[PDB]
Amino acid sequence: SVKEFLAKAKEDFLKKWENPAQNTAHLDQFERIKTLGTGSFGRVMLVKHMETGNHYAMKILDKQKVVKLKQIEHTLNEKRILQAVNFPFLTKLEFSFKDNSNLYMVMEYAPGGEMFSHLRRIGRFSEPHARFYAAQIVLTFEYLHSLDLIYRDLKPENLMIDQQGYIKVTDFGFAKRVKGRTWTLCGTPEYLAPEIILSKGYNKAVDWWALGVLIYEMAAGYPPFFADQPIQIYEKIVSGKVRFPSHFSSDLKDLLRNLLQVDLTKRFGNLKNGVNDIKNHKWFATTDWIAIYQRKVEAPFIPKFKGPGDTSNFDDYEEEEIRVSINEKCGKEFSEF
Amino acid sequence: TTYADFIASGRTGRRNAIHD
Ligand SMILES: NC[C@H](c1ccc(Cl)cc1)c1ccc(-c2cn[nH]c2)cc1
Repeated sequence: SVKEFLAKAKEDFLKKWENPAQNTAHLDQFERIKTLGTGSFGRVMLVKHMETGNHYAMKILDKQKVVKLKQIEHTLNEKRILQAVNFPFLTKLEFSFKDNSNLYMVMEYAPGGEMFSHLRRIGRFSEPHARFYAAQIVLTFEYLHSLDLIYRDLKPENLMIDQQGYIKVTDFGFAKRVKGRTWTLCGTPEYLAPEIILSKGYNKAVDWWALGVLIYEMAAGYPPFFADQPIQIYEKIVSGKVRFPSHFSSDLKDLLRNLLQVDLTKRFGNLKNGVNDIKNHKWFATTDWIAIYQRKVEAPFIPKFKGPGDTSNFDDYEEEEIRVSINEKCGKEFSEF
Repeated sequence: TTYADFIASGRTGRRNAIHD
């Protein structure tokens, strides 16, 4: 029973939600190996835990840059949620800690790289390939939403492939525990629901809209709404029109029409029957949900393996120092981290 | 083609989140 697993999962989560783990390691316990990605307020590094020899992905956030970007509360959300959750297609938060300058989150390393990289290179995924990944997202959102969490940044850029070819959802910077509506304008332009663009209060339904975009982009090789500037994209998204490539199966077109539905009363995942409208759709008819959760079904693609700390499925970035100030920055702001 | 228009666009690289 899905219901029973979820009840037990919510009991596990709440215990960790109400008493979050804190200061479970230190920088000097890790050997830093390579930058796997870098961006605005933080980067992600492959590191080695010296006491075990285990490889992890370590996300480093500059506290002062997080403050400048008004991402304090969102960053505390990220860490508080990641330490509390537990699901096969989520990247496990193994350790967290902070120093004078930085915040650190140590997660399980996914050596297969970003879905983004593989989707772009290959051009597009076949419907079975796309369906395999989509099922894992469907279950992850079912899990997350049952815990009153909204994810709010689904895209190929945020989905990692593991050694076995299964997904890990990463990047919880915008994840929030909310019962009811919330109003923050966040996410990625191509993936935003009409609600968000039109400054409405919105709910978890925006995650199921984002699923529609992902599936389309996986199967087409490009998103349903694109343009050179964000404003042009938002105009397309609010218009209520979408073209499907001629190669899209009848079932695929129908799943997407119901996912990319501007009308909340008709959007799949947001109806009386919840996520089962999606799980019971014809496109998923071949999907064995329990087998997917048990990671027993064979991946349509398994990444090139070349050792425990192979970074060859990731791009190269300039290595920049991890500098630790002699003065504590933003102590009050990040006290609970 | 739609593929060619996408590949010629400026949004085929990693896309940034929006904010304030
Ligand atoms: N958006 C994913 C983030 C990243 C990728 C690329 C760039 Cl340029 C910046 C940020 C990332 C998040 C998590 C991991 C990871 C890999 N294994 N475990 C976590 C890698 C990259």
